[PDB]
Amino acid sequence: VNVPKTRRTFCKKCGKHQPHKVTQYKKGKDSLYAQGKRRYDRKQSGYGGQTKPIFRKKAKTTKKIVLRLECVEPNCRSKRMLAIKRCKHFELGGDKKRKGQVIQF
Amino acid sequence: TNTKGKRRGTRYMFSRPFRKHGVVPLATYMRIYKKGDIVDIKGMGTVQKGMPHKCYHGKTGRVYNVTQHAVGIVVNKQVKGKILAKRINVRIEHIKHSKSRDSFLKRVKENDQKKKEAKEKGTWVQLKRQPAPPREAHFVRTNGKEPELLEPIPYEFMA
Amino acid sequence: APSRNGMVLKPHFHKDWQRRVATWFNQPARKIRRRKARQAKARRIAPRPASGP
Amino acid sequence: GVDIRHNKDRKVRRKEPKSQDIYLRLLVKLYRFLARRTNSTFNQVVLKRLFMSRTNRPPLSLSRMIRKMKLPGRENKTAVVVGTITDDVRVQEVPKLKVCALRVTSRARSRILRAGGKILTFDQLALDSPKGCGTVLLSGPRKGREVYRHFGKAPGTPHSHTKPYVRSKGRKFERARGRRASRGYKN
RNA sequence: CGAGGGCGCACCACCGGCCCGUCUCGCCCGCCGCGCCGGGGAGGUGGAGCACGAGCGCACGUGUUAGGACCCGAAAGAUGG
RNA sequence: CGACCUGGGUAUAGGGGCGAAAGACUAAUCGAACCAUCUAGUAGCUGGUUCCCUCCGAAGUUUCCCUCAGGAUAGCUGGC
RNA sequence: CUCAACCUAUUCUCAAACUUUAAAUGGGUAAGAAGCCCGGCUCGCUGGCGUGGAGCCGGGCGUGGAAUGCGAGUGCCUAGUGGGCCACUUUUGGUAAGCAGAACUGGCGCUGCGGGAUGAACCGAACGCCGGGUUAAGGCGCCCGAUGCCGACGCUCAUCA
RNA sequence: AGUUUGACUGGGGCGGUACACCUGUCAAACGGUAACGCAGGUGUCCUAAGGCGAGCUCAGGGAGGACAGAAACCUCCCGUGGAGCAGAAGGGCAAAAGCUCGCUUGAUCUUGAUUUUCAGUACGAAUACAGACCGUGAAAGCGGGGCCUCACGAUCCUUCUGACCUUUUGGGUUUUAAGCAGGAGGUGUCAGAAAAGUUACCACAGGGAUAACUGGCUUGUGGCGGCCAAGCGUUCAUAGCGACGUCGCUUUUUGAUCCUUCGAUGUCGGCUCUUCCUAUCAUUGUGAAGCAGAAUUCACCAAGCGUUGGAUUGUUCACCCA
RNA sequence: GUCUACGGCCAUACCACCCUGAACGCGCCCGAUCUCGUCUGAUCUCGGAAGCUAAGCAGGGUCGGGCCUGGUUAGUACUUGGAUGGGAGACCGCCUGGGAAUACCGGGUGCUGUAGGCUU
Ligand SMILES: [Mg+2]
Ligand SMILES: [Mg+2]
Ligand SMILES: [Mg+2]
Ligand SMILES: [Mg+2]
Ligand SMILES: [Mg+2]
Ligand SMILES: [Mg+2]
Ligand SMILES: [Mg+2]
Ligand SMILES: [Mg+2]
Ligand SMILES: [Mg+2]
Ligand SMILES: [Mg+2]
Ligand SMILES: [Mg+2]
Ligand SMILES: [Mg+2]
Ligand SMILES: [Mg+2]
Ligand SMILES: [Mg+2]
Ligand SMILES: [Mg+2]
Ligand SMILES: [Mg+2]
Ligand SMILES: [Mg+2]
Ligand SMILES: [Mg+2]
Ligand SMILES: [Mg+2]
Ligand SMILES: [Mg+2]
Ligand SMILES: [Mg+2]
Ligand SMILES: [Mg+2]
Ligand SMILES: [Mg+2]
Ligand SMILES: [Mg+2]
Ligand SMILES: [Mg+2]
Ligand SMILES: [Mg+2]
Ligand SMILES: [Mg+2]
Ligand SMILES: [Mg+2]
Ligand SMILES: [Mg+2]
Ligand SMILES: [Mg+2]
Ligand SMILES: [Mg+2]
Ligand SMILES: [Mg+2]
Ligand SMILES: [Mg+2]
Ligand SMILES: [Mg+2]
Ligand SMILES: [Zn+2]
Repeated sequence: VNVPKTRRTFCKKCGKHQPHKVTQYKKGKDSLYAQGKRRYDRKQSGYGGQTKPIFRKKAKTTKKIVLRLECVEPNCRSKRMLAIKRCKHFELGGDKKRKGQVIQF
Repeated sequence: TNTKGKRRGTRYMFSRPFRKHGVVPLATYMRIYKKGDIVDIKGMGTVQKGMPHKCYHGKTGRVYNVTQHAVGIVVNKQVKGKILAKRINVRIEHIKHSKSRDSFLKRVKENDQKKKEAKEKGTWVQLKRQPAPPREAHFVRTNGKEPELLEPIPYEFMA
Repeated sequence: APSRNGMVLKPHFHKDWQRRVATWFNQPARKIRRRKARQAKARRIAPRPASGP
Repeated sequence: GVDIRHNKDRKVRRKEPKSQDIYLRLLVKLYRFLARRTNSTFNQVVLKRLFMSRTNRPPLSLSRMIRKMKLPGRENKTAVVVGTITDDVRVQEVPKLKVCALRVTSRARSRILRAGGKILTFDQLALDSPKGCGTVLLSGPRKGREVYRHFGKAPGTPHSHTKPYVRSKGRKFERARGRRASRGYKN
């Protein structure tokens, strides 16, 4: 799919439609001090081996793309997460498609 | 085994009649549906929005809610050993007024008028319907014409 | 196995509890013994208050 | 053979009290005779109530009795309850009441009597009104019990507001998955 | 005996009302702390709620469950000899 | 007449020993001895499950389950 | 001049995954008092309008508005079961099967009894302990109850009837 | 050293996925309805192929027009859709839902109700509303994704976003951490364990719910017959045969099934021995011939009597010698 | 008797060819300054009024096609329920009720609502 780098959509903070910059959300790095990570490290320390399941049975070949929208108002930099459907190839701000155009030889 | 698709087996059920495709006639949009009237859920296939499920095609219900384009219908559905009253939102293209209720209302109005008139005229009249009684005793004239003798025909091999 | 409506119960009987059961058949005897000891102590501290300081 | 079903032949109902209380059985004898030998339907209702169990004879509070006896046209009528009359400490003014009850709490009895009222047992009620004339037959709230909070549709079905059975109440006891949209679903 | 009429228990269906959470809208009020303070309203909606208590204790029955768990039954595993 | 047969004395002990090797032998037991204990181990599996009369009276189907010899669930049953 | 194609009007034969037409059996609803008809009030909804709709408050109407049968409503706790099989008819796979798989009703399982010599399911009929009477399905030479009727009309000879 | 090494399954394994879904049919004109039933499809694709408005008409054909021809473009006429609408199929659709333009981001922010599967649980998908903020159009309106039916995912953990929000334990400030609400990272065995073999050295609990041998149903296949008669038979259908077809029988073949047996019915062959069958090889008595005789062939009554000795091979079968 | 504007049902209204059309009307028609669109004032938009019913349109016609509605097909096909009916089967008959579709042969060829005109 292809989505433009900007869109005019509702901003919850302003309470109205505003322009938003659209980027692709990428998962942040693990904190190492989140409570689940702390519990996991305590559980793993010592003897006993692996104590939690390790998935290793992947079936999906795609992910749901998440668009990070940022309100372009300087007084309101409010962000949001928009999920679009699964797609193998995703492009941000690609070239628009044309109708009466010759296919390249 | 069978799929659970919402329109499985509706190939003829939601199809249009022969030479009755195209634009929906506008009297169907002009019908007035109030709360409490009885409607048959047909389910035409030209309009896909607000379409009833196939288990409600051919079922009759009572309107309980009216919106801009649809009505809410309380319609009985039988699920194994229980009948339970479902509430479904159906666009007005897929319903029409049931004429059984129209005929009954006509009969009630006739009965009330006849009772009010009969008390004034004095005598008594019959208001309940009755099942078709045994035929009365009557005479059959021959009109000087002998009844025609009927004889079974011989067998012949047609083709 | 759960059977219809009920309360999710968590009995703490997974730990060989039958070896550590404290019966109380010596409770009346203990009451008698403590009462007799109280009487003896009160006799021992003859004019001093029985309950203590 | 005949084509009938026999699974509803025996009607399930109290034909006598399950109680062995001899005073209750004596006044059951009394009201059995009254029901048989009078045409009053009050006696029949009272007898069938005497047969009933304790959960089918819920207590009647003083406040509820006063409220039902304050209704128009019930002045100088005998309030009859087949059960216990209970003091209600939420009321302050007790009017003059003529009352017939199977049991009366000691505080309720003292309040009624100091208000100038009168208390009768059911044998005294039979001697006073053998047909139940001039009575208001009251009943305590039959569904005012904790079990009726758990009765009904299961707690985990949509549009059910029935209490679940939990050993404890708190934020860790049956509040996460199936109770809020954040944890799976809510219904 | 009685056509009609009345007060209506419990319970049921429905409509209102109130309490806590959470949204939307909006104008007020309070003061030894004038605040990034406190209180209030209307309209939806979430609650195992209120709406003149029904519980507590004891006994009995049934059902489920943890325990040797209705009775008898492995191949095995562990500790110490 | 030999890598010969044999007595007694010694050494090696159980996941160990010993094996010119067959998983052989290790007190009639060996692809892990024997003894006691943990232990009445667990069993969705097999077998059994003790007096009388009266009344009512089924299911082998739905949905979910590493589910298919089992359960939960609805249905059908009885009692109050 | 001939043979093709093509067109036109006809002609033979078909369809579970074709169809103009289109049954039977079948599925829903209605057959009143919560109804019908009068007045009035409320609304922040709707709006040319005393509009529309809904709600509410009074009043009047009983020939109780098809047949037939039956007393209904409602709650709690709950065991067993969750291997099924058979028959008429419909029906899928298979050459077929006492095969495998569906639909409908009944049955066996859980069920004895009369008949089918015999037999889980077929036909009749379902059951407390008895006497009398009468039947069902089926029978009435003898086994073996009952034709030991002067039964009626025909057909048929089989050295595998 | 500890553990695991899925399920369904006309036994199991191998093979497939009938394991989560969608279309048509089965399906017996409401709905529902099975088999490792049939014909197929799915894990995507799309800033437009989403949303409005406007204007057009498609496939195909006919007749014409420089190069230009069976297909290049242009014009007229016919054209109920015989095209297209992303894909499987079905439904639907014509100043549409298709094609071309213009403007856009309703593919946005929220609370509930409902439908579908259904236990009337969830997920997914969907319908009708209500409250915001917007788009488009002159407007009526239409739009909170794709014309409809599929295109997907819990707890725990992580990550991001939001409230000058709550807590962070004697108080306060600040980091940090924990919460509340909404997205995402996934469990395809798709209501969601973290999982390789081998055992003939084997063990146990069981199973005739389930295979290998008998038996039973069946008879495709094997074997043995019949009917018709185009032909073969120097001629001549039928002495003897029998193509195309078609009707049977048999249970000495092999399949099919899984009813009995898994707290055991000893599983090949030979040897020994008895009996039975006839679909008769010989012998007795006959009939027919393309029966001159001899020999042979066909058929009938017929199972009384007989049907052998050996080489090779475990063989049953087979083949040869005699 | 008709038409125009907006329609309801959506062929008894459609399609092919022929004939007639008074009066209004509806059109064809004349032009591009403005409004507005085009390669093209052809369409669309706008300003008109010389001509014409040739066309659209209306009405009528056709042993017209279609469509609508009857008869026939036919109590046929199929079918609810029944039998210890028949038949080796395949299937068939009867009892009890219901009951079609072609071919073929007839008749018909728009009804109508609101508002406004013309028609002596
Ligand atoms: Mg849509
Ligand atoms: Mg002390
Ligand atoms: Mg019974
Ligand atoms: Mg309420
Ligand atoms: Mg219980
Ligand atoms: Mg035991
Ligand atoms: Mg272990
Ligand atoms: Mg070995
Ligand atoms: Mg043991
Ligand atoms: Mg699982
Ligand atoms: Mg078993
Ligand atoms: Mg079967
Ligand atoms: Mg059984
Ligand atoms: Mg039974
Ligand atoms: Mg029986
Ligand atoms: Mg018998
Ligand atoms: Mg027999
Ligand atoms: Mg008798
Ligand atoms: Mg006999
Ligand atoms: Mg005899
Ligand atoms: Mg014969
Ligand atoms: Mg059907
Ligand atoms: Mg159906
Ligand atoms: Mg358009
Ligand atoms: Mg909206
Ligand atoms: Mg699953
Ligand atoms: Mg078996
Ligand atoms: Mg053969
Ligand atoms: Mg010849
Ligand atoms: Mg043996
Ligand atoms: Mg033997
Ligand atoms: Mg012979
Ligand atoms: Mg014609
Ligand atoms: Mg018939
Ligand atoms: Zn903003």
